[PDB]
Amino acid sequence: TMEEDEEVLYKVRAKLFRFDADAKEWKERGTGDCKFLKNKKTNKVRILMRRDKTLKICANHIIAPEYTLKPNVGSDRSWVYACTADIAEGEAEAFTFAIRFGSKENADKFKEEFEKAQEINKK
Amino acid sequence: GSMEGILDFSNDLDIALLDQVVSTFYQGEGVQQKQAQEILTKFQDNPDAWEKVDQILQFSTNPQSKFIALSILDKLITRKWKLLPNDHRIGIRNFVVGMIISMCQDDEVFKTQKNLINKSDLTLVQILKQEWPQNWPEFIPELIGSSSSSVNVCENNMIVLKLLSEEVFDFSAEQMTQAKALHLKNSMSKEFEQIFKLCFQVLEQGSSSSLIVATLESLLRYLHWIPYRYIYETNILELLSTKFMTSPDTRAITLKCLTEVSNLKIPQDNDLIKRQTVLFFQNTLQQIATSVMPVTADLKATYANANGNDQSFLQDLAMFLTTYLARNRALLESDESLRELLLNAHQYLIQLSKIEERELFKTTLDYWHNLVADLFYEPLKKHIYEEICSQLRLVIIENMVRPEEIQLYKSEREVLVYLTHLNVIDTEEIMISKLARQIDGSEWSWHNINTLSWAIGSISGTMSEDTEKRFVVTVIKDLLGLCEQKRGKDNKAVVARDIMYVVGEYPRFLKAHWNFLRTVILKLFEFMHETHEGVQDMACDTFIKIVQKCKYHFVIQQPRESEPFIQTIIRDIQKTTADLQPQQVHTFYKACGIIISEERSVAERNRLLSDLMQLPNMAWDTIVEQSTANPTLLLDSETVKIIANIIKTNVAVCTSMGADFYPQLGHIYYNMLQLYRAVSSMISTQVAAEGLIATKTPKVRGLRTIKKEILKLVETYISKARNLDDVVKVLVEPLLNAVLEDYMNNVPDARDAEVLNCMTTVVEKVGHMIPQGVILILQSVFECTLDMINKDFTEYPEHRVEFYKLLKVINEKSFAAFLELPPAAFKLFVDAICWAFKHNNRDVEVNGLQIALDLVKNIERMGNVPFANEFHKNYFFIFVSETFFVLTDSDHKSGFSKQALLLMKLISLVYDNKISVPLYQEAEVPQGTSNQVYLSQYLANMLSNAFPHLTSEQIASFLSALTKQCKDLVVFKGTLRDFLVQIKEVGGDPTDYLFAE
Amino acid sequence: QVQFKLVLVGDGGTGKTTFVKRHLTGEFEKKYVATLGVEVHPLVFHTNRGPIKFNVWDTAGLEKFGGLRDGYYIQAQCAIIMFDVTSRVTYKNVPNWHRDLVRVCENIPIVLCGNKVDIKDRKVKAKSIVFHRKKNLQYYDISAKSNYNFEKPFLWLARKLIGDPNLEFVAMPAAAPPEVVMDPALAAQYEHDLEVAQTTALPDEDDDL
Ligand SMILES: Cc1ccc(C)c(N2CCN(c3ccc(C(=O)O)cc3NC(=O)c3ccc(Cl)cc3)CC2)c1
Ligand SMILES: Nc1nc2c(ncn2[C@@H]2O[C@H](COP(=O)(O)OP(=O)(O)OP(=O)(O)O)[C@@H](O)[C@H]2O)c(=O)[nH]1
Ligand SMILES: [Br-]
Ligand SMILES: [Cl-]
Ligand SMILES: [Mg+2]
Ligand code: NA
Repeated sequence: TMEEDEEVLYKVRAKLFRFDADAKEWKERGTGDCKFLKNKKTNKVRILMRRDKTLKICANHIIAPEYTLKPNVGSDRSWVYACTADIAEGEAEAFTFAIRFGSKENADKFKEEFEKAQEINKK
Repeated sequence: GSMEGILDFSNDLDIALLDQVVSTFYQGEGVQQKQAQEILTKFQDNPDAWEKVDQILQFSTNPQSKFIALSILDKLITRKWKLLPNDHRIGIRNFVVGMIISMCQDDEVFKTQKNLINKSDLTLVQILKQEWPQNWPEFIPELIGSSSSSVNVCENNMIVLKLLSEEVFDFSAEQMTQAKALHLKNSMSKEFEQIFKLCFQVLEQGSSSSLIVATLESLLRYLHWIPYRYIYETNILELLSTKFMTSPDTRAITLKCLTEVSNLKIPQDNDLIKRQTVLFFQNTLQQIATSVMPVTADLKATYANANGNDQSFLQDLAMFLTTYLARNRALLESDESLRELLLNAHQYLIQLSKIEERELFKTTLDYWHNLVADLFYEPLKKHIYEEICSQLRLVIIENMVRPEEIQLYKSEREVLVYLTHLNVIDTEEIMISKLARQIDGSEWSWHNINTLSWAIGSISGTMSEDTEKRFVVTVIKDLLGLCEQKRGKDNKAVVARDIMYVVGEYPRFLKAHWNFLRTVILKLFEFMHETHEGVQDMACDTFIKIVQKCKYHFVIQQPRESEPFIQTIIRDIQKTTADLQPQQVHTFYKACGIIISEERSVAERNRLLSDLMQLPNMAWDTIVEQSTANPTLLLDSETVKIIANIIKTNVAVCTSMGADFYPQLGHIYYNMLQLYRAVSSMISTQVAAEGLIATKTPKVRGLRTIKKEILKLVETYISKARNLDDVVKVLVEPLLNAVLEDYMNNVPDARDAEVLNCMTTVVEKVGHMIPQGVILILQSVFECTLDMINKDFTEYPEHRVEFYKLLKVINEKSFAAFLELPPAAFKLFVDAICWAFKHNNRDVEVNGLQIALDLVKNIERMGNVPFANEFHKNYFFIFVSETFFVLTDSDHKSGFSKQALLLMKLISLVYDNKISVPLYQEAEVPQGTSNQVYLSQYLANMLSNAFPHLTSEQIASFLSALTKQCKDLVVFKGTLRDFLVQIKEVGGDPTDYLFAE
Repeated sequence: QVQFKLVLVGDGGTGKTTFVKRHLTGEFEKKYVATLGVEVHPLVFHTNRGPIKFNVWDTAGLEKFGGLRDGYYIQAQCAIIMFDVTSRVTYKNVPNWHRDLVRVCENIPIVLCGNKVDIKDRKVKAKSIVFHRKKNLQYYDISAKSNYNFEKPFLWLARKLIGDPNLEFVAMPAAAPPEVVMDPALAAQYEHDLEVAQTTALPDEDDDL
């Protein structure tokens, strides 16, 4: 699986979307456990998200210090952020992601943990 | 690209180019594969492509190319065959027969090209459907003759006969006229004696297993229609049940044959036939026990290991045993020499019932349901099956599913209830011993304690009250001990849930024992403070389930109590519900509403309803003060959630109290309709400032939720109201004032389809008493909603559905509202009905056809007056042609029955002379001419333009049959389906429309 | 690589393309764009016995867009027949799809799938669905929209095609993702695309997730 070298800092159930330019619409990429994984060699924290049942990777990227969690106009329980290098589908791509949670609390806890992971990645 | 060259027909066909395109399609990838695909599609769809088929079959070396060529031929044979001169039909027939015989004579091709041979055979069968036997009387004799010349040809001839039998008997209902299907069935029936002789010879003469399998495959098809004597008066039953069960190549197909033998129509009063029915079963089970597996075999393990075809074989055995025993077990029950056979067959079913395979379990469970229902009612049978029933009790208890899986739980419960009636002591011993295995830890697991709890719950009501009392006490005691034993709230919560589940399924025990019932409710109140996931949900679900069954016990003063327990529940409601999520609080208030509805003294019921609604009413009063003082306070997202949850609490109590809820609705009604208006202002205001995107914001979805819950509250009350005079005098005028203009004057994206749903309930319940109200509803919602939904089939799906539900009830209850429409608006009503017909959304289509039917009936009721005569002149032919459009275009098959009914009603109006004026305009036909004669002419002309490949004879015969059959819906429907077959081909026989059973 | 041709057949609008797309990209397509003939897509699952690839031939259900019809079934190693539990006609046509399919593919594992079980008003009730029994088809209730049993058809087929009853889907390996860099030249560009995405509403804001 390539997850044995990492500690789990935060786990929360979420749905992930990617923005398509072509069609002006959000597209689901997956639903499942979103995990913050701290590499025990580098102390680098990534997001790793797997789909329910298939366990296929829908998000795999460093929680970059330069990323900013923005509100979506339609939701009080989602964040949108640009990601420069996601390797879920294999080859490093830029995406505009949105991640939605079960509740406003889970969204706010996610943001708190994501800033904590940004501070760990700055060192 | 180079491939597009095959599409240029001005040049001769480059076969080698076709073979490359076909290879690129089947064997290529991505972009190249997609282009070949588009090219092959256009080649195949070229109406002259069939001319190239003979060339491709002779000179192509790509089997896939020839397969595609035979599809092109099939499209010609099934659609345009009768255009061809007789010499060309015999040409095509001869090259297809020649290619089949040629491929069968070459051993290598016969072995490796099975795809192309089977496709060729299917192509031949399409020719037989056109030509045989009227233009090919010797087909069957020649096929039989050609069969003795070669094992390969004989085997392939069995494939042709199987496909012919499928096409004529299994798949004809849909694809052929009644007259053509009867002709082909009688033709096959007349020549069957010869076909059977050949099949029986092959089966006796044996040797080639591939030939034997193909012969049994054709027999399986023959068994759908042939008379019983071909099976019972020949040696074939012995061969199927002995020889063909021993070899594994033939065993799969033979078991399927013997299952269809078990379904033959057979004389009931004949002892020889009975003995033959017994003997073939005896033989089959003996061959199973000696060649495959004994009665003791672990089929659960075999099926799980899934070696070779074992899974298919075990499925087919379950199908054979269940089919045979459901019909024939009474043949085995009286004769003591047949007892071992009857119980062996059932022991195999017990073993099949342990297999971990949902769909197989369901198949066996339907048989067990049949059996244990028979043992419940049939005298002297239960004692035969005692040991079978004992094993089945364990199988059903170990497989019980949650009641959420409604069909499977229902079936399992019914079997377990019958088995409990047959031996209650055995059922109890198994359940108590399975419980002991949870406590000692040997079978302990969350799934196992849940399964056992569902099983214990399923049999509530089957024991005597005394036996039930001792059993229920023993089970709760054991689960309490089990709960205390376990460590970690994960395990404790699972057992607590199961205690809650069981107690909720035993209301008779609770009703007899007030102290216990009180303790249970107080314990559920304790669990409403546990945040461990699932516990609060289950405490609330269990509370309302116990209240539904035991409510009377909450509303009376129990001896040794100061007050009815409902007063105690209401007093403490703030404290009880403090840690629940909003939807759990709403279930709690719904449950209290069920109890309060038991109180039939008006004054005491109203006082309870008042006390129950105290906390929401005080939150409401404080919000109305602030909200009326300052409209800005409503912008706060926290205030919007409080308001929605008050309204939702009112909806929940009104759901359970219905008519009794009126005094509470009276307390809030006028301020609630002022809040609806204020919230509407804020949504309008926000869409103006922020654009359509505002409708997606949490703030606006929060405000819309208040509007939707208000409409839901009013809809809920009015749907259950008893005093309709107060609905009309107090509720309706203010409701229409608050909602109708607000709906009409909002942009489409801000209109709530719930307004339409609420208005539907208002017209349903009191439409007759508010004729001016119905007019106002139509003026407000009709043109603006129609303009939202008449651009495409997809936009505003909720508005679409609720719109045709509203027109349907207005057309039933207040048809006068449509008489008060100006002509232009009545025209938009007809347009809207016809628009509904063309929908694929089945909710809309079905309402569309019903409104049209009810509208015609409303017009017929008016008798002979200007409005009815003008309706027919303006709209009769619009409804006739619109109904024919959706019948014939093949995109509206779901509505066939209601299209037929509407068309029959329209044809019947003219055939009876129930229309008073000429349907034709002056100087268009001789002035004396009856509407019957003009309807004939208009339809013949309309069908001729829409279907120009039909003859005048076909169309006139169809219309003749149709008008004669317009009082007989099932026969009329048959005539319509005959027409739908004939429009798909050229040269349909016009005498088909004379078909009489 | 280890690959199997899978044909997906059934009436128009039953969810064939939507189900496949959900498996390829994770997305739920709400719009109905009728398939023209066939759409071919490779689909890979990671199992405890290594990767399995399905060459998925997603065929047209509408007669008018049927293209090559049974020509799509040649050399299929497995199949899914799809109907819509909200549409009775789609279950009535299951024996027609099964007939056309087995005449070309005589000995293949086939799953029968009743899609759209997420919809409240179900028209094809559990008790009516028995066609699979005598034809030895696996049957699953599915929803491409809720993902109810959405892995089950492929898990069953993979167990049949590999001949391992205990085959499981497993977590695909997850490589360490690369470092951020980021470009001052694309800075203004990122702001633009983020602006449009923030102001377009996420779909289905009433769902549990
Ligand atoms: C841990 C837990 C979870 C859920 C519930 C409903 C409970 N209960 C605790 C209160 N209960 C009893 C406690 C003690 C005693 C006693 O024998 O002294 C008896 C009961 N209840 C019963 O025996 C009983 C038995 C059957 C029924 Cl339908 C209702 C109550 C049974 C119900 C306990
Ligand atoms: N409610 C619901 N709708 C679904 C589900 N799966 C698909 N749909 C919808 O069904 C419609 C038709 O889906 P398609 O996948 O295009 O249907 P298809 O069977 O591929 O159609 P053809 O290519 O014409 O044969 C779309 O609007 C889908 O969003 C489901 O599980 N639930
Ligand atoms: Br059946
Ligand atoms: Cl009672
Ligand atoms: Mg499609
Ligand atoms: Na467990």
